[PDB]
Amino acid sequence: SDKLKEAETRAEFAERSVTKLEKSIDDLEDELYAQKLKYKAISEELDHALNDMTSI
Amino acid sequence: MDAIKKKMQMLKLDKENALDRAEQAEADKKAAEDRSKQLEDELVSLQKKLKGTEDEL
Repeated sequence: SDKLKEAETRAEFAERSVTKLEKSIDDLEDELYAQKLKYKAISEELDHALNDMTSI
Repeated sequence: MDAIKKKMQMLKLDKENALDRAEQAEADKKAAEDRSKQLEDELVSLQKKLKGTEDEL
């Protein structure tokens, strides 16, 4: 019974670690996706300005 | 950037505007050489009339 309690404690520790890392990954994931959205926006717009060079 | 778009627009359009005022001025200049041409034609015809006047006299 004592060994079962120790193993259960360690398993619960690991599982809480799992959940916390998953939440951190979620936050990072959202930030990276928004970053790339605005990156592609600014890149397209620099290209549009270059198109302006073509129109000139 | 959108700001860049507007910048090139105002600058290029003012450039075309200035060139176009240049050519409208040049059109007025052309009409001015025209007026000068008719005035010189009238002056030469008047000189011919005066010389014929003196000869008739």
